[PDB]
Amino acid sequence: PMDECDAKCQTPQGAINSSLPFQNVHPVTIGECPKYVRSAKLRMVTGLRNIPS
Amino acid sequence: EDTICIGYHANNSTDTVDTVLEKNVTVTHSVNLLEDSHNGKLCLLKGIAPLQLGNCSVAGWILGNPECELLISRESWSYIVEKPNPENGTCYPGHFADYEELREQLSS
Amino acid sequence: GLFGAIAGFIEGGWTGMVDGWYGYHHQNEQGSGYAADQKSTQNAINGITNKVNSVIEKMNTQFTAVGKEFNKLERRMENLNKKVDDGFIDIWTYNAELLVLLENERTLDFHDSNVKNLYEKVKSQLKNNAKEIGNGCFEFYHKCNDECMESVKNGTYDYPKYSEESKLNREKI
Amino acid sequence: GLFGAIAGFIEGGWTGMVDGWYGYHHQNEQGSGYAADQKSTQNAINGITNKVNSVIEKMNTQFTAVGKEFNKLERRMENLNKKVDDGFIDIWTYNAELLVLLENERTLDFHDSNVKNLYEKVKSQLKNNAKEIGNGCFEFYHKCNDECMESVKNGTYDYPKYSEESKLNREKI
Amino acid sequence: GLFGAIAGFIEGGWTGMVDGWYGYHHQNEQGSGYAADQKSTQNAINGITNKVNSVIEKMNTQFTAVGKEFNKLERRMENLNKKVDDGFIDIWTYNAELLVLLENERTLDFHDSNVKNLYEKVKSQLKNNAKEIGNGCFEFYHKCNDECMESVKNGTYDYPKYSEESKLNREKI
Ligand SMILES: *[C@@H]1O[C@H](CO)[C@@H](O[C@@H]2O[C@H](CO)[C@@H](O[C@@H]3O[C@H](CO)[C@@H](O)[C@H](O)[C@@H]3O)[C@H](O)[C@H]2NC(C)=O)[C@H](O)[C@H]1NC(C)=O
Ligand SMILES: *[C@@H]1O[C@H](CO)[C@@H](O[C@@H]2O[C@H](CO)[C@@H](O)[C@H](O)[C@H]2NC(C)=O)[C@H](O)[C@H]1NC(C)=O
Ligand SMILES: *[C@@H]1O[C@H](CO)[C@@H](O[C@@H]2O[C@H](CO)[C@@H](O)[C@H](O)[C@H]2NC(C)=O)[C@H](O)[C@H]1NC(C)=O
Repeated sequence: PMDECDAKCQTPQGAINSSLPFQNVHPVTIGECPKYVRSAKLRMVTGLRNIPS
Repeated sequence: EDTICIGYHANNSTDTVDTVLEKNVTVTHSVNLLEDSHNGKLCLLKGIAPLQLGNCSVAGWILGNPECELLISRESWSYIVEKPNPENGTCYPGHFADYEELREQLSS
Repeated sequence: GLFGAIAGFIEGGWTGMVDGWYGYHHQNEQGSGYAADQKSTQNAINGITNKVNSVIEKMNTQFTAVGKEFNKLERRMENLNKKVDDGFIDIWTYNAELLVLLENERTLDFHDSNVKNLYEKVKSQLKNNAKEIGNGCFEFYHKCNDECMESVKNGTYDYPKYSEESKLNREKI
Repeated sequence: GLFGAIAGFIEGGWTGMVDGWYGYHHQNEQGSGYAADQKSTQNAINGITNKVNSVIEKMNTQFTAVGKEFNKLERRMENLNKKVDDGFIDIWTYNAELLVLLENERTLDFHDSNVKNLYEKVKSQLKNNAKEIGNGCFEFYHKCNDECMESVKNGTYDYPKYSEESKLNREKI
Repeated sequence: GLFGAIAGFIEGGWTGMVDGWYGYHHQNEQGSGYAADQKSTQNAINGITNKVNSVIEKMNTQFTAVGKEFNKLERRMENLNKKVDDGFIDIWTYNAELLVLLENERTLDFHDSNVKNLYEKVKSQLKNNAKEIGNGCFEFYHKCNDECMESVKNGTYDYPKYSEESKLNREKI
């Protein structure tokens, strides 16, 4: 369905939030889009190894 | 007696990150770099709205097929929207020459 | 880990310290408590922040339409396009994942750094006026009221003010 | 090297130690011998293994026919294909070689880490019951039969059991 | 920094020392002066040199004409070419900048390493014959004329030759 929302990256299934560098939604896009990658998880640690007890 | 110790923060976070040497390393803080959600909507790009063809292909829309919304109102667009198998194209059969090019150039 | 402080001689973390990443636990009669060292914690937040904002904000992306549609006598072109798309996807996938791995390791090593450097900072202030008990902990020979603790925290400690009492209590040990 | 243990104060390696990467050499009357510390060695094997399997297993490659053949009025296309192929080859060559370099440095630094951290592990158990002789070696003040050595190896050492004898032997030194 | 020597316990640098990156300042009666440790400085110059020459010399580039010109019924081709060019430019921009960042951090950490390792080299030679005054500085208990200083510099120091005088001067301290 077409909608009045605004975005900078569009893909068949639905628009994308283009702030992060990488995506895995759909390869064929239109816009100022993140790069498509065959990745399930790209998570970066900002804290430290959590060792409670 | 008196004591001074030095240590480091910890919390209940279960965020795991992969590392060169070790995998599933639970960490206190993390940040995602990988967008993996779409809003299931054809939003408009950089302020300009797409061109809706509804039931027609580009051929039908531009040839003036009798069943297509000609959308005289539309004076600009960012991209064009068809369906997988549009219903109303070249209503009188025949070959549309250099069709991919024209689709490309009318895209925006 | 790489410096032997986090998961090293300091076996674990302090769930009670919410003031920041790096900090102190004291035990003067007056009572206990946790504190954070805002200098090192703040420098670490600025550094890591700059790292993440450097992996994100560095991605320039022009306005681009990835899709190209070809007919049945343009298979060479279609496979060329496919070859471009797939090539870039391979590159970015590989480099992205290895980047995340390597820099995660680097981050953990950087925290381990900050903690070890902090331990050494405290040690270089207490040479003979304390002993290395257990791990990430020093026991004083002279009693160190809140004032003295908060002195170790802000760097200023004043060693010769407490050197004598220490010289006494240490001999019999 | 980067931590001053391998090629640093520990001048060389032990060709006689086959049990693993990291280990011990003891000299109690009963006799000498080499052993390996399987904890640190095993953690290093797991880490390095995961690294290599991370540089290899991360290479997704679709089914691809690199070759394209063109006629004599398709030189623009032929040079475009050539441009794609050559571009990817440049990328992968450069990134691959620098990756190998940087990660080799990182690996050597990681071993240097493990050894230094191990040395410190032993040092923190023997504070006054031994002195730092030569390099990567401690001399005891109390005699330490096999049982005691094997105690230092598995972490448990029991310091106050040997503190008195040490306190004697150390004074005249 | 990452090892707590540069910008760490050693607050700053020596503008008067031009002989190299790493060096010494002595204060024996005969007089003062600055010197450089050419072993570590030279190893650092070789390493960094090799790094830079590895980021530059590793860039193979075939002979290539980036430009392609198309007519008005070749917009698909023109946008494909545009897509190739823009893709490579994105890749090289991102990877280039992050490479410069990461390896700059690595270089600074490498210098911090060399200085800390040098400090420790001196410390392990002077165990009880000197104390850790201030920062990046040792005060002797026995007086050490130029010859002795130049001995610490080239590694050979001869400890038991000065152990007695030190044993005297240290007791009252
Ligand atoms: C726009 O698209 C619609 C939907 O395809 C077109 O209407 C459809 O036209 C087909 C003929 O190609 C009709 O199918 C035929 O129906 C007869 C009975 O009427 C049947 O005996 C034939 O075997 C065949 O199945 C279909 O019923 C018809 N659907 C509707 C809802 O009218 C329409 O013609 C297109 N408009 C233009 C301008 O091309
Ligand atoms: C688009 O993505 C950005 C980044 O992924 C989102 O910003 C995040 O917002 C949450 C909650 O506000 C924070 O916890 C994160 O730290 C933010 N990330 C960054 C990098 O700043 C943003 O909210 C997203 N926008 C939408 C509409 O979903
Ligand atoms: C596009 O064409 C389809 C025909 O397939 C239209 O669907 C019909 O809609 C009417 C009422 O909206 C229904 O009574 C019919 O049963 C539908 N036909 C089928 C085959 O399901 C659809 O309405 C058209 N959309 C637009 C915007 O014109």
